[PDB]
Amino acid sequence: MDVLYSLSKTLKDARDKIVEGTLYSNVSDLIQQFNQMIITMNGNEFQTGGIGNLPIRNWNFDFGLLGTTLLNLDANYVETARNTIDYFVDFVDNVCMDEMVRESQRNGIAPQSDSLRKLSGIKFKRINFDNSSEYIENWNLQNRRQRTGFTFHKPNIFPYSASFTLNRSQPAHDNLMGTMWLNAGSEIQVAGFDYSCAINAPANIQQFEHIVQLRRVLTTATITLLPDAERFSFPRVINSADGATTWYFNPVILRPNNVEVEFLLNGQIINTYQARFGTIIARNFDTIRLSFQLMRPPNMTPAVAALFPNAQPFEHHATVGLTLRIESAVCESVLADASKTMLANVTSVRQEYAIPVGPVFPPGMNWTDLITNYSPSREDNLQRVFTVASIRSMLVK
Amino acid sequence: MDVLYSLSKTLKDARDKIVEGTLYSNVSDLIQQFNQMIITMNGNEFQTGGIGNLPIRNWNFDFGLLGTTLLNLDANYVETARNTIDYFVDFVDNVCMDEMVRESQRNGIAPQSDSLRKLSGIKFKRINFDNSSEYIENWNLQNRRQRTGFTFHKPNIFPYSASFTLNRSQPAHDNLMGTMWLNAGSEIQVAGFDYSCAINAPANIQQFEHIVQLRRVLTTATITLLPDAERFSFPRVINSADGATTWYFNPVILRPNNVEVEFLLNGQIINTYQARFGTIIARNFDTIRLSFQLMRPPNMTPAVAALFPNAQPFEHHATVGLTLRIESAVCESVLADASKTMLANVTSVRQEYAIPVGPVFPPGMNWTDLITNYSPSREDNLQRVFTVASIRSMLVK
Amino acid sequence: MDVLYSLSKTLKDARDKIVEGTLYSNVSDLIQQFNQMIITMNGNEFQTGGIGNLPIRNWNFDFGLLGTTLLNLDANYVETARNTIDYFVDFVDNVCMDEMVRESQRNGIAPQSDSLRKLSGIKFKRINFDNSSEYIENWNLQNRRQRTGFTFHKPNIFPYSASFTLNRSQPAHDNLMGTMWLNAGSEIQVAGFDYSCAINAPANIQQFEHIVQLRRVLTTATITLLPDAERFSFPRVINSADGATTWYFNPVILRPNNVEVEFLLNGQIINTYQARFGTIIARNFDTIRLSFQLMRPPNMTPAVAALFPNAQPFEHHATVGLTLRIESAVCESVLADASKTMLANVTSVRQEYAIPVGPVFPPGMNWTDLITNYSPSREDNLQRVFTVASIRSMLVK
Amino acid sequence: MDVLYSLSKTLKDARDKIVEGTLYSNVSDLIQQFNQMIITMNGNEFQTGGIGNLPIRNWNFDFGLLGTTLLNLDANYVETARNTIDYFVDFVDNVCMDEMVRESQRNGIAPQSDSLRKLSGIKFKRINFDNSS
Amino acid sequence: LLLKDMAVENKNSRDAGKVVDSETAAICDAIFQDEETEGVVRRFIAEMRQ
Ligand SMILES: [Zn+2]
Repeated sequence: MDVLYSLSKTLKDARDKIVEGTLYSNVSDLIQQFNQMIITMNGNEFQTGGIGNLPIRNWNFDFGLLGTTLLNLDANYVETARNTIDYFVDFVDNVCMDEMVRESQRNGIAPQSDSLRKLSGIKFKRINFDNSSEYIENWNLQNRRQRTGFTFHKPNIFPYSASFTLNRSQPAHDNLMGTMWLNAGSEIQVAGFDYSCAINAPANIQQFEHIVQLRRVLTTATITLLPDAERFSFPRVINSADGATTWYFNPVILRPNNVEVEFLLNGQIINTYQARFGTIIARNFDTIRLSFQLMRPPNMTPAVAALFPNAQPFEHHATVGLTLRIESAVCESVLADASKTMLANVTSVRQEYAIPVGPVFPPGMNWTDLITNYSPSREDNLQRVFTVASIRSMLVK
Repeated sequence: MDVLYSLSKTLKDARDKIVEGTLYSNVSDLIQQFNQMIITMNGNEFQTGGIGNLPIRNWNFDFGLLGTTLLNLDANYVETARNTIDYFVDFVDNVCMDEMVRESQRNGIAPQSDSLRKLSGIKFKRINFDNSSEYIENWNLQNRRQRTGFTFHKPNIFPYSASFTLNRSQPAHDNLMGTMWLNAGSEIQVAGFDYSCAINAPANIQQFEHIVQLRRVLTTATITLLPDAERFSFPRVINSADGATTWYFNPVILRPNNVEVEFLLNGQIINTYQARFGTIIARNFDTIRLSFQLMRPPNMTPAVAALFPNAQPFEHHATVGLTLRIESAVCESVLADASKTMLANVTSVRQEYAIPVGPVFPPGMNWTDLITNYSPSREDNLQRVFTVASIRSMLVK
Repeated sequence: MDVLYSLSKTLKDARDKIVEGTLYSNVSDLIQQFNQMIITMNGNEFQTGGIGNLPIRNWNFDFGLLGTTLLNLDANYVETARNTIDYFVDFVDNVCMDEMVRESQRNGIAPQSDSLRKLSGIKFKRINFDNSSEYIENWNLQNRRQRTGFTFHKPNIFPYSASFTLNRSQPAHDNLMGTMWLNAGSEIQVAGFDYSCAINAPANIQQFEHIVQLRRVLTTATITLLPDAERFSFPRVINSADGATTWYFNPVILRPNNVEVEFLLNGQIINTYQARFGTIIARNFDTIRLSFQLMRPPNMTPAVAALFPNAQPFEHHATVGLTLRIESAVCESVLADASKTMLANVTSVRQEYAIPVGPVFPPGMNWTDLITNYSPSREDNLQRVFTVASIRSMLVK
Repeated sequence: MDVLYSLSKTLKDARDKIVEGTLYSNVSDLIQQFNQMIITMNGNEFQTGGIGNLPIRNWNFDFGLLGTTLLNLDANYVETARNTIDYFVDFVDNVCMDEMVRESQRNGIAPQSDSLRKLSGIKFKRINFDNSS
Repeated sequence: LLLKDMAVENKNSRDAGKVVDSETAAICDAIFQDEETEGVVRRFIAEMRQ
């Protein structure tokens, strides 16, 4: 595999450092590496494709080396080179794609394609070099067993979940108490509502709580926590839990009281914040617990008092909420986020070539389904497949 | 042009790899490249500025080479070097800026300034080197007429558009049906409203649709799709279509029914998603079509039933909506996005030097105006100008 | 200090370019640099830790070098090398962490730890090399007293602030006029409300204004400006200014009239935009001023007219708002943003090792507190500490 | 059959007793046995599968002996060895599985697969060893 | 360079041994006999064939 990597950085640092006008010596160390390749290759033949709509093209090698007597390249030098590169580019593309579609439950962490299986062969190792591309960097460190780690902006850790839980309800749905939320991507919005405005509640306070369990631990997370859940601050007509009817939600928002956010790891509180809105750091956690309360206002102007009567009908529904967004974080496992194109690359190549659903990934590489049941097999396959996508993007975007 | 590039990576990899200490051997390959430059330059004379409030400055060259002697680097070596670099820095800055202001209809792609036009000369080509900077990388591939491509976080593809369309209206605006939306940057929010809650509609369902045509195709897009349009979930007083009066919008939100998102390319459906909220991939498209419905709730608790009478006045306006955000995508054309400073750099240099409006770009480099009428000339000029901004940011931020 | 840097890029470019197979002549220039180090070190003793829950591990040096010889690398070569690297890694980690906790009122910009103070020594300078990591790049340019600069996506310039100002109020809070806002991170949302809908106001227009003073100047900012403040578009029960009671806010939204955004620098208007929504550029500013008005609709349909009576009670509260988001910008001072992990790294190391509160940073490295009173000492310490975090992340994530 | 057995204890006592570090003479008696194998093999082509969803895989043999030298086994020695073992492992697996599914009435105790039938051949017996399992 | 052109007999040991060069040779025969050299030494010297 690592083999593969090189092939590219070779070409990139090539299609880049090899231009009409640079002094030879700026590529002396490079040129070499290159040739070395051609050699090892020539002779051996390859097969790519052979699945879904993916074409089966046959590649063969027969190339002459490169210069050695030059001083600042002449145009002619380039063109005779570029012609050779273009065959490798169009090659790798086909190589990546071919191994970017196969999946395997048993050993879905190793090479699948006839193309790559042949590369892991020993007679090729002679190429590997400059492993600085963040992904390969972590691919190695994992083969030896050590502390990996990636960087993500607005990580996609929460499978889509939009629902509610009625802690107090009745057929008419005219005096409910519970929570409703939206967990998606890197964001959580949760609202706690009490139609009675805690009129009969101890200390006139209703407690709420929202717990979210991550499928993977996030470390070094920079998080924005804000009071209120705008998403649940407007009038709604919602389906009942049993789907038999619809209820009316007419919120009026109050500040969440006694806000406490806990970032836990294996049941232990690692970070805890009491009513701290703005930017907070959660250094290592697999669970987020948001606790907040609705406290009936002890003093009310007439306009406010009018919204909260001592007896039903309760027409204005007291609501308190929180919004939490993970701006950035580090994860030991690959994940989709708001900046990297890996998931999109893998999903796109599979869609374009009409690749049949396999035994590992959910239909369409669906993110929610994937992260919901993020098994070891799916993660190993995802990492292999993401690393290949990153190798491909060095040359083909 | 490519020439220009080098000049910088030369300086960067210079002001970076050259310091009090290190071994010669780590820069041997570098030092050379450098000198090579000085030579080609010396003797030549330049001129930058002259437009608007931009100062005119002349530059000459007559500099000593570099001691290719020592085994290590002594402080003294650096200082005698840094002194020479600083003249080039202050130079390039003035060079960039001077070519970052001029526009041109006929050939808005090639160089403009007396400064650069002279560089494209053959006698200077003896300086190109290490073109791994994403932008130049793509500048070349476009000359050779091949498949380019850039990477963007929250791209800026949608010109600002905030409006509505009343499909059913009357003077009193007391029983409207239509849609309202906000397309801006990488986001779309659209709501469909029916004051009558589909009371007289076939199957008690009102169909809605929102189509957005991109000015450029986006590939590899990672997209967040969520139900509801929070922006259109609150009470509003809006101006009538003819501007003669104002209407009242008092929404109550229901879940969008039969949601279907289609990402089309030249009229063909490339990706289609039915009621799938969360993260979805759109691999290649120039158009987005969002179709959704408002279905009158077949079963209603009293509180809900009360909002939707059989006869006017209709006081609670049934509304369904969708929110779509393009987190990342690839485009073959340069665009502004939420992370890159290119647009801001170009716009800022022009504003600071009071550069007069030209024949190509809209006043103030206005993004909405630019993307709305993204002509080939504007794109070629934008790419030239963005590539220069990126060359400049390697040294001056 | 710069010393430190090298130590890493040494290891990275090492644990990266040294793999079973690669051709020697790709590392010739590298190998050297490496050895050079071992030498300078051997014969030196260090000590890290001693504070809070940070272990006190001791280190010594005495190592053999590396054959330079061999066309290609044999597995055996690596392993005998990796064994030596791992001691340096586990070293640096402890070195970073030890200097990443101490703060000094006086010279919070200079080295602290017994470990590093010893490195700034002259006899170690013989190790410097390849300073291209954005942070160190700027560390130097500053030490020389020159123009710095960084890059941030969704910078964190606004300390959390969520409040209101009642310009007209009375005990019953039944006819208020004022503004409410949320400044946090890179975003500002502000709403102006007038319960009377400007019924007795000159020209039936109520003027509003919101001013935000940045603690540091931002240049090259790409900004999204949109009409409406969704956060303040829903019903709320709010505490009175004196905390003695609660008032009711029942907004109905109208388009903000005569919107004018000014980006000022030292009291001077640098950029001004009149009613321009979408993407705008603010090239250099330390203050943002948003002015907008509520204009009573001159023509109203019955439904609208009904919301705005000539006499109290005023039950629907006319509200106009704006939303402004700084997507990206450059700052001469380090700041937290939505992508970089620096703040989180520093905060996390301190939390994990139970580092006691010091004399410079607020408890918990609280961002709001830090940016609110961003003194020169806090900035120098923050930069030192952020630069170290970035050096560490090259090897340990 | 017994043949088969060896193939493994060979590999186990191999992937086990052969590691970065060990002194020479702890593999002398072993090393030998190993090589002896490679020889007998090289040249003969094999075939596994062909039934149900069992992939028809082709196997070929052409591996160099060993550097019966170095004192305290250098890392490099191992890796060049492990690479050869892994082909045999992935082999045997396929060999076992292929004969672990065929049934025969008349004479059901004997070997079935084209893979194994070929092993019971005399020219291979030169391998059997350590039947303590 | 080539080695056959430097071949030499490792006087001691069972498998016809031909070591690198003269010095290589000397040393072996030399140590072989310094009785205070771990049993592993003779062994290695021994069996190690070209
Ligand atoms: Zn963002």
